[PDB]
Amino acid sequence: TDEMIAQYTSALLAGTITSGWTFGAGPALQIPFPMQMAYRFNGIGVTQNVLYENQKLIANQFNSAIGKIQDSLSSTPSALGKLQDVVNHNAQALNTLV
Amino acid sequence: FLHVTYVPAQEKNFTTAPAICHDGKAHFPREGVFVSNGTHWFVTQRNFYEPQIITTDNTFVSGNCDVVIGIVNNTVYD
Ligand SMILES: *[C@@H]1O[C@H](CO)[C@@H](O)[C@H](O)[C@H]1NC(C)=O
Ligand SMILES: *[C@@H]1O[C@H](CO)[C@@H](O)[C@H](O)[C@H]1NC(C)=O
Ligand SMILES: *[C@@H]1O[C@H](CO)[C@@H](O)[C@H](O)[C@H]1NC(C)=O
Repeated sequence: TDEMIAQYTSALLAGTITSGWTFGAGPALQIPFPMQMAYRFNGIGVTQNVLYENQKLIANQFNSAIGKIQDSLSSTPSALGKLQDVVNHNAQALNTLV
Repeated sequence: FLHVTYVPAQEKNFTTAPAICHDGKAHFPREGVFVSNGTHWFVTQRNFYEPQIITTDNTFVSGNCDVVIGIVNNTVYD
């Protein structure tokens, strides 16, 4: 059901926020989120001091981008068109059959 | 396909800090993270627990102490 898929999504989000990538490769290992993003900067070749010195700015940028995502989806419903396309196609087929 | 993989086990919790404040300078681990067993601070690799004394070889300074959030006071050995 939609609620069960929502619970899977919530579990994935909680694991990513609280444990980083540890929960995917084994037991979930607790870690502060700034240290997780420090590892993630270290992966892309940027030292963790860049995150720690610019923590507030990065948090503000992430919050602004996340807030803008909802407006971006709302302004253009065509972003979901692919999903809608699927539904439309199925309906069309059945209608043709009838 | 027989996939041989490494799975962590026997987890233990520790107190961690982003950086160590020594003589007016922040210190970040070159590889690994800073952990505490209750009274002493060590540096360990992320995926396995082998604590080591925080020295200048495994740390780089790169900054000052006031800007970093969560910094803690400890000695960095030379
Ligand atoms: C680790 O977990 C235990 C649970 O028994 C808790 O008492 C302790 O405060 C936690 N943190 C540390 C640093 O031991
Ligand atoms: C932490 O480790 C040190 C070893 O450097 C030891 O002397 C100390 O007793 C340990 N503390 C605890 C609470 O286990
Ligand atoms: C310990 O850290 C605090 C940060 O709140 C700092 O004000 C203080 O100077 C540090 N200790 C020493 C001996 O410098």
